[PDB]
Amino acid sequence: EIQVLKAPRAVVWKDFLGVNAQFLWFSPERYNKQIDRLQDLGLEWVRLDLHWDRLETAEDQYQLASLDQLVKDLEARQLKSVFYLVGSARFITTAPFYSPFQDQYPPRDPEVFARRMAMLSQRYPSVAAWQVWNEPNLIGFWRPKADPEGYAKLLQASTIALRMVDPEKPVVSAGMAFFSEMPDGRTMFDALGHLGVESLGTIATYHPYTQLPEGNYPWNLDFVSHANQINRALRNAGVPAIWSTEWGWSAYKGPKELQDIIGVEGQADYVLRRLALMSALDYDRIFLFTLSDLDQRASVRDRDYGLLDLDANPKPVYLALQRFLKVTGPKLRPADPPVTEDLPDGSFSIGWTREDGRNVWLFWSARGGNVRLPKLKEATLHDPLSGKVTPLSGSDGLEVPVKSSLQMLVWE
Ligand SMILES: C[C@@H]1O[C@@H](O[C@H]2[C@H](O)[C@@H](CO)NC[C@@H]2O)[C@H](O)[C@H](O[C@@H]2O[C@H](CO)[C@@H](O)[C@H](O[C@@H]3O[C@H](CO)[C@@H](O)[C@H](O)[C@@H]3O[C@H]3O[C@H](CO)[C@@H](O)[C@H](O)[C@@H]3O)[C@@H]2O)[C@H]1O
Ligand SMILES: [Cl-]
Ligand SMILES: [Cl-]
Ligand SMILES: [Cl-]
Repeated sequence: EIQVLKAPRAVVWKDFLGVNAQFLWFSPERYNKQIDRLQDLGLEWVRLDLHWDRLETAEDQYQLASLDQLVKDLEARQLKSVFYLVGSARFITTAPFYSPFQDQYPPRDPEVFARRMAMLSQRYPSVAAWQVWNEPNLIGFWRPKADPEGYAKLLQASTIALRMVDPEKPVVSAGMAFFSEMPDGRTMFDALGHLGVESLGTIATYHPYTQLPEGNYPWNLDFVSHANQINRALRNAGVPAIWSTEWGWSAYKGPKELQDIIGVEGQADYVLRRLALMSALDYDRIFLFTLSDLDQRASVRDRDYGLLDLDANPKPVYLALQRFLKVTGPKLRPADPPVTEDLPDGSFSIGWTREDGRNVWLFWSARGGNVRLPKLKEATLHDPLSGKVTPLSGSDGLEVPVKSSLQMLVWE
């Protein structure tokens, strides 16, 4: 069962591939070093989390100094930022008095939240887009149960308030967990659609984390199918844009909590394979989770999603992504794979052209094996995980080794 992808449009990495970032967890010295490493990749989009109960610690009493300095720094470094605000301040929460998760409940009055997003947008005009809440389909962000009507009211109040500040600035709806599935068996995209939320014209976004790059189980690699189905439905509903605001894997050692243990090399492999899929699907922009490893304030799994370690130095996934983007160059146009014979069962196959006009073939298969390219006499094979570069030549076609990990064939 071979999966061939051809992107719907050209991809310019600087415009398309952003990273999540937790810069408020770090000193400016440290986060500026993270930004150096991001710029070295040729990227500029960042997505940052804001927690209302950290920003407003009592009614009308705020802690803005670190955020003020961060926004100044992001503007000085010429990054493009989307910030999301999530959680309830203590004075406004619907949490019962005894809950240990006071901010994981929605606000008693959505207009109060809306006024804070307007205050942030007015304070920080350099921010490129504002996002309303996070994963409202997940209990840990919206207790005690998912509530499409409640989220729709929150998104409407926020959209109106943000547009009063700046009618041109994008309003991004919350990144939905997974493909927006809810515990009750509905999906938040379907439920919001039945409420007519598309009339608000917010950017739609979801967080399609799966165990493997191409699906959750080896016998059901349905990531492409599932993403295509959700993205077609969002386009049919008239969304202005589709982003994926989080995806990725943790290099953590364990103990296992949801994600299987794959380590730094598994992180590098899986991120590159998933990037090869998502950059050929119908997203306008995607954001890898996440730029940096985090300290003990994060959950054990959440500490190790970084491109960078705690010193802001490259992990294997950063070096692999760097090699991949150097091979592609800055802009890819959709193309077709080379003609193949005996491409292995289960292969993934994506063709592009680079700015120099040469073709790039991204391919892999769990079975490994070999493939014949009968019409080529010359090409170069790059393994972004190891850095190996292999010139291939044949009088009557090429034989190319296929790996479980992504390789890139560059050919004329
Ligand atoms: C960077 C990370 O991003 C988001 O989480 C990602 C997650 O990392 C990935 C991978 O697992 N999955 C998708 C998801 O989007 C969140 O922004 C994370 O922040 C959280 O935001 C919640 C809503 O504001 C907070 O409730 C949450 O707070 C933690 O709660 C756990 C218990 O569930 C505590 O163990 C932990 O200490 C945190 O609680 C402190 O902070 C709360 C928020 O200020 C306070 O209300 C609480 O009293 C504690 O001081 C977390 O902040 C984000 O980290
Ligand atoms: Cl942050
Ligand atoms: Cl915050
Ligand atoms: Cl060919």
